[PDB]
Amino acid sequence: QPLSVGIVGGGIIGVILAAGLVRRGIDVKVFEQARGFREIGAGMAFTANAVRCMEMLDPAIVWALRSSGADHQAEARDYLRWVDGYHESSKRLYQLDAGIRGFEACRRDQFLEALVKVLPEGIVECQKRLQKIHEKNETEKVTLEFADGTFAHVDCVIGADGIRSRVRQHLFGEDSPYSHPHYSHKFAFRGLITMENAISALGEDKARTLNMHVGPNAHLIHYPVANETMVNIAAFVSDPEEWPDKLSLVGPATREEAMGYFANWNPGLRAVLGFMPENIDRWAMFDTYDYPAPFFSRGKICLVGDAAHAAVPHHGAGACIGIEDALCATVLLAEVFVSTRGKSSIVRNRAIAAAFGSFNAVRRVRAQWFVDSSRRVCDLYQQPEWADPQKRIKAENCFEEIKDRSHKIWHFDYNSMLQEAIEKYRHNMGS
Amino acid sequence: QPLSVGIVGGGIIGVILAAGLVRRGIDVKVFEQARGREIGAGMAFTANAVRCMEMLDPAIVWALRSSGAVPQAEARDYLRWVDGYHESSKRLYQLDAGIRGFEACRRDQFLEALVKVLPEGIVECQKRLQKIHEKNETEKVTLEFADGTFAHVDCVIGADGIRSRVRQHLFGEDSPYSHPHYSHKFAFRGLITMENAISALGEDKARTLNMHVGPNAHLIHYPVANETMVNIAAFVSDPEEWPDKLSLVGPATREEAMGYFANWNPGLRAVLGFMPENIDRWAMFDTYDYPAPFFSRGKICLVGDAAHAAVPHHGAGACIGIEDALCATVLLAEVFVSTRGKSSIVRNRAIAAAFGSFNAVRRVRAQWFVDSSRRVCDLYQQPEWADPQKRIKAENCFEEIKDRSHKIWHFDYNSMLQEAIEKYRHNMGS
Ligand SMILES: Cc1cc2nc3c(=O)[nH]c(=O)nc-3n(C[C@H](O)[C@H](O)[C@H](O)COP(=O)(O)OP(=O)(O)OC[C@H]3O[C@@H](n4cnc5c(N)ncnc54)[C@H](O)[C@@H]3O)c2cc1C
Ligand SMILES: Cc1cc2nc3c(=O)[nH]c(=O)nc-3n(C[C@H](O)[C@H](O)[C@H](O)COP(=O)(O)OP(=O)(O)OC[C@H]3O[C@@H](n4cnc5c(N)ncnc54)[C@H](O)[C@@H]3O)c2cc1C
Ligand SMILES: [Cl-]
Ligand SMILES: [Cl-]
Repeated sequence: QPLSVGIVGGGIIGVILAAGLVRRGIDVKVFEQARGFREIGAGMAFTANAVRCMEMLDPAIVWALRSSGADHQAEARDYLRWVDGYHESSKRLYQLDAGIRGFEACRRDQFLEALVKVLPEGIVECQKRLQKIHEKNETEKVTLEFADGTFAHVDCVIGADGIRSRVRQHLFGEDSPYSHPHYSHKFAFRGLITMENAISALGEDKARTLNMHVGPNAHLIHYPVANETMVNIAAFVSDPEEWPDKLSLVGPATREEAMGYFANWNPGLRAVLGFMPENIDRWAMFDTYDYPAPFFSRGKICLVGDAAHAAVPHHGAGACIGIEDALCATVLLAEVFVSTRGKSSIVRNRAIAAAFGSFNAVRRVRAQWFVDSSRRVCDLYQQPEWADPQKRIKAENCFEEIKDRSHKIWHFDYNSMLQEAIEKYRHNMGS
Repeated sequence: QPLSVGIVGGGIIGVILAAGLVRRGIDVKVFEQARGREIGAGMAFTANAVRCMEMLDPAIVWALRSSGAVPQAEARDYLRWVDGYHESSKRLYQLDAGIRGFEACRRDQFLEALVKVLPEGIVECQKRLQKIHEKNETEKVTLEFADGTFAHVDCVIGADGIRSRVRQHLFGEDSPYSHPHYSHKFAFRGLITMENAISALGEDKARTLNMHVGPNAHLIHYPVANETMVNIAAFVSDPEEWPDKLSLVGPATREEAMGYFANWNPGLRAVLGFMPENIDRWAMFDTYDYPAPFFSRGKICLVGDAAHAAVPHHGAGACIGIEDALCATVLLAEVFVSTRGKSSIVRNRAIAAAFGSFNAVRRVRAQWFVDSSRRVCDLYQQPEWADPQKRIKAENCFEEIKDRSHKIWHFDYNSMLQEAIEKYRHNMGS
């Protein structure tokens, strides 16, 4: 008596969830609206904790990760570094050791392609944009209606459909503000410079490592790419205005626009912006902070990843939080699968809803904390006090909070989460 | 290039190990002497070993659960002990292992399902290892088979069971350390119908797992085949040596078994009377008298029964082997990622450093377990079970059985892996 899951969204979280479920004998379909891959060329990095979670989902996921990234001596340790970007002192302010392979980086689209190759053929169906969800009785299948006029029927539905999730809209009502992300009043300029130019502006040490330059109402992060031949720039600035509804969240911008937000900053940082191409990109940062989900699941429908808890990217770990979701959901549905073998339709479908209730109970606090924490650390990166020389010691005390919040992300006890999830599932079943 | 592993032996541990390694991108060959296999018996895994299997590859647990029968609230797994020697048949002790504290399967169906999980081209049958040729750490290890063929691999794992040839290579064919030895106990095995089991024992015992204790022997039974049959294993003491090259399995009669239990209570004597006229006798050998001085040397490592074969009185010997497989897999995956773009000298040094960490972190628990398996049997078979005036002493054994059982079932495999990785890095000069 086999259990079928309809995953809406074939991004990194939906495909990782599919891989975990299928390796456990669960019948999975992934419905993706797009015709192929997106985010061509972008990099991302995963904490060691998230990588262990990937291994538990399916060790082949980690093989795919390590196939999708990058001499003797010793093993390198991964550091985060903060630098004063406003004053000419330009002095190193803080650093955090994450350890050997404390982060593992890849090219996003290459990783996603390698993951699709891990799945059995046919799991992912493209050009399948969810339009409407039709729920009947718990003992009946959930029907998914796509924009192309087709339908699919599954025992349960997972929304892995990202920041503008259609599954979320179904749950809360397409007119509810809770169904939609909102603007964080910050946007980012993104572009590259050559490593040669990066060294001119910053020196070899900074040019070849990851650094965040803090200051008043803005901040800049850079790190090397393409085999240390270029350096990727992200400059985040404050925007007092609204982002107009239906104005695209990505648009073209000029080097000189970015330069103007950093005119009072120190020269090395200004030089970095000066070395970017004339034409760069502007990215609005939206999230689920203002109207956080009242629940991640209801009935036989569950949200995971950015659909549940899209965050602004100031911890660099939003996907890591989604991989935790995918592990939790996978372990739960496999327990539904084994524990209801031989039982009636009524019992199996009650078990699905019981497991999804446990998922919500176990994940929602950490996930929504993380969304709050991503805004908070950005505020600390951007303190107005960084410019006020009468307040550079209160400003510099933020770093103990940054450490504690980072460690809370990086040192997650996922085995306790899974234990708590199984016990809450069993409790919800009257045991 | 990738890292290649030659696994000698395609039993449950060798195939589970292969599954873990290949899912991490390591190049594996499994060399099995037999033509192609296992026996129809059932076996059970602790919840802890099942979690270890999942970490190797979740499909291993899928194979397990699809290779075992289908069971309103969820049953907890209990171990139960009964007095076999007095018509009292009193219930002496019980341990609660929780929901799916054990998961059972048929060995032959599990192994076949596992081979289907592996990619094609991994398992090579009729490959009986005859000799290992080691050279410099930086050269491949050469395996020579009885059919005159050869294989060349970066490192060798002996998963070749209780009469391991890899073990004989390490210690020498004339060393007692190269061979298992007799525990001076053997088992009668057979089946009866559940109807007959109910008649002899009552329905509650007939339908549950029970161990009947008594002087110098003991008997375990449990239901099989979806509660239509009951499997019987009756262990007795043998003061004689087992002739060296006499086979360890052989034919026997129900009357022979009945004689060993003639003084035992009637229900249990009836169980034996209900067996078929012809049954099997299994000699119990292990590595207790001459345990391995090391599980690994250079680029050769032992796992499973090749490292630490035990007599079966904890019902968890393969569980210990699965821990081995997990440890070796995690170590070799760390060799693979940490030496990715380094020289052959470094990669081969790392293999040896990994196998050295394996030995350092696994040998104590595994050799403790072989001794424990004999010890609990001594407790099940105390002479004092015969004497009603010594009952307090005899029943006092169950706290030690509980301690030993929990040490097996509650193993901290995550700390073991952290320790293995730390010892590997230390061995590499960091
Ligand atoms: C600049 C930036 C940098 C980041 N860097 C990191 C990092 O280094 N490490 C990290 O952990 N996280 C990082 N994150 C966060 C991370 O990218 C996200 O958390 C992650 O992409 C969420 O994955 P997802 O599958 O939930 O959603 P998505 O990646 O948004 O995928 C959703 C999928 O659903 C499809 N879809 C949408 N609607 C429908 C529909 N109606 N029907 C069918 N399909 C639909 C979409 O086409 C898409 O493919 C970063 C985020 C940003 C913005
Ligand atoms: C009656 C009994 C009941 C048991 N019940 C349980 C239980 O319930 N739960 C549990 O965890 N454990 C149980 N065990 C222990 C368990 O059976 C063993 O630990 C397990 O089989 C060990 O597996 P292995 O792969 O190391 O060795 P084996 O199963 O012995 O496999 C070794 C393989 O290596 C091959 N081989 C041998 N020599 C060579 C050679 N020169 N070249 C190539 N191939 C070779 C062999 O043909 C064989 O296929 C029980 C044991 C017994 C005797
Ligand atoms: Cl992020
Ligand atoms: Cl055993």
